Amino acid sequence: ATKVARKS
Amino acid sequence: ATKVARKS
Amino acid sequence: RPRLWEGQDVLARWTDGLLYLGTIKKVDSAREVCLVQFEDDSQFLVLWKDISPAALPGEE
Amino acid sequence: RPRLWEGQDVLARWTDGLLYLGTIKKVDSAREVCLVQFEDDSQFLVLWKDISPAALPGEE
Repeated sequence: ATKVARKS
Repeated sequence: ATKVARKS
Repeated sequence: RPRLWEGQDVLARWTDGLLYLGTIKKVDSAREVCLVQFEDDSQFLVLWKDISPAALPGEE
Repeated sequence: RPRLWEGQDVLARWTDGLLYLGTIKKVDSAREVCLVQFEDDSQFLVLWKDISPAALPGEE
């Protein structure tokens, strides 16, 4: 699985 | 697998 | 080292069955819930089992 | 009916290897790319193979 992220 | 969603 | 922590971006399963992206604001290890803040700035307690920092793309 | 469509929310793999949540703005089936708008309102062309409307929560 791949880590999710929000725009910074 | 589950659909992703943005807050509406 | 815990799987979940304050400031982490996560997917959380909502009551409508869908995954929404949010950020952990508090971790409660006794109850195994996190306070998650969502994109609309709402905040809800979500069970650890329904929070994931990672996802595998896939089809329904 | 196509897998991807305008207005659809999707995860997209970014050049940093991470998944970001966005919305499909345009679909180009000749090139198999979509224009994806992200939460900061940025818009980029992303290959279909790196776009998923659904995911399996999990661990890296």
